[PDB]
Amino acid sequence: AITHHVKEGHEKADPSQFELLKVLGQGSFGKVFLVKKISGSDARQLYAMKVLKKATLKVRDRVRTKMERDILVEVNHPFIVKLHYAFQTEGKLYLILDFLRGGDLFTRLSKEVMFTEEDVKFYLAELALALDHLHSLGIIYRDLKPENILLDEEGHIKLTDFGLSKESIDHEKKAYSFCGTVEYMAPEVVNRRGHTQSADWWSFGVLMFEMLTGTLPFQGKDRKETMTMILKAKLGMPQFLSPEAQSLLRMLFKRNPANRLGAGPDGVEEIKRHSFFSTIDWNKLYRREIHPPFKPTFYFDP
Ligand SMILES: COc1cc(Nc2nc3cccc(-c4cccc5nc[nH]c45)c3o2)cc(OC)c1OC
Repeated sequence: AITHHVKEGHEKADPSQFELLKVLGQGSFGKVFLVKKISGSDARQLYAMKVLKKATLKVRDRVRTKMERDILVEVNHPFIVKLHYAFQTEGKLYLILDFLRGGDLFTRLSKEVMFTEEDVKFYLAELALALDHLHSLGIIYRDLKPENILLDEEGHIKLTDFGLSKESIDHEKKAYSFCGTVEYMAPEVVNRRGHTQSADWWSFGVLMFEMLTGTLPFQGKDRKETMTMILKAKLGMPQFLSPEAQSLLRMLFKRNPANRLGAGPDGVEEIKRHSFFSTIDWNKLYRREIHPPFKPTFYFDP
């Protein structure tokens, strides 16, 4: 067949259509800004804009920004951020995402020092559904940390950054990269022996421990000592933790990923049926019908 030498025409989304309001923080590969849509049907809408600068030379951050875009286009879940636009200019990549009005879980944790078990059970329950959804698509999230868990106006969670995630992990395939925050890494990530979706359940345990106690379970004087402490996995259990919390933590902190809670044939059901989550109605939770624990004039002359 002979090629028809013609070009398709489209009205392209451009960064000039988003008014820059303020910097929200730093994602895995660039800054995140609060922006307001100028034109079109969604004029006046607030969004979070993630920008990757000098994308042409930054090959590794560019390949992963594309994977992040691909992941966000594929996913449709209540607890995973929605992507509204993705576009590029010379040397820059842009992702336009939901603006989460409640800020991140790290800010809340830092202010409270530690959460009550009721609050932890809520956050972890929504997170378990989000992680399982990703796992069902062959994705390893890998970057669990409270900075990556955002809260909406109602107090429900959203996972928002997929730059360090891994796609196409199914059957006998393993990932071998060493990316993410060290303290949350599974031992198989630290020793470079290969990791699968079961690495996320170790990270889920670290996050659970940190939210319940205000401290990290495996941590040394520097990142290299933290790495060896993860490999020894000698856990000091704080005595204010309930028997249900202690059971879940011991079941997640299995160094052998094959023996870890959630790695068995029933997958996420092993976690959902744990006594720690016995009061959770998972159907109501998915429907966003469970009330979150936190939801983000003087003149008088009657
Ligand atoms: C990170 O801090 C905030 C984020 C947000 N909202 C927000 N919606 C987002 C959607 C996607 C990504 C981010 C984001 C923003 C900054 C750092 C991030 N790390 C992971 N995700 C990050 C969003 O941040 C709102 C905040 O206050 C109202 C806020 O406190 C300054």
